[PDB]
Amino acid sequence: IQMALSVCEDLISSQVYAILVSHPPTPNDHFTPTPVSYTAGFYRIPVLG
Amino acid sequence: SIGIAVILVGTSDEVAIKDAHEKDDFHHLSVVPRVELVAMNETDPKSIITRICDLMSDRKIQGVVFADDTDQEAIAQILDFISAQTLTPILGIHGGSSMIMADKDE
Repeated sequence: IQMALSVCEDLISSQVYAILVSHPPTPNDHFTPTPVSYTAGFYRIPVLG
Repeated sequence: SIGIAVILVGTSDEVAIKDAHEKDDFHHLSVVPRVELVAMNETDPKSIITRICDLMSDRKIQGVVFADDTDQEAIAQILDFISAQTLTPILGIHGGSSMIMADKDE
């Protein structure tokens, strides 16, 4: 939940044209890029995993 | 009693909407709906996330009803994400929140 707050209040404002997805500490987890690709996909910002 | 909050963005009259707020003849069962009228310009995701997740801290509510009068093409998708991350049901009523979507999270 804090990902959307942290990503768009600290990263998109710094004039970023490409964002790289992190890696989950536990491989069986899933929600590493699912908050990143939602908020960053609003403004048609390319995201690389 | 579970508080129900309604949020609308655009040009509207607060008194006209609030006239029918306490008008549900629900005397059959003691629902006691504490309807709260909330008006804020929250088109951007930042305003939504800083308001939706702060409402529970102030007022104990387990239900949110959202309305809008804008032609946004992706407001429904970004608003649906809060439902996936929580267990509080939310209903899209008016505007872009009522636009169609392909699928929802389980």
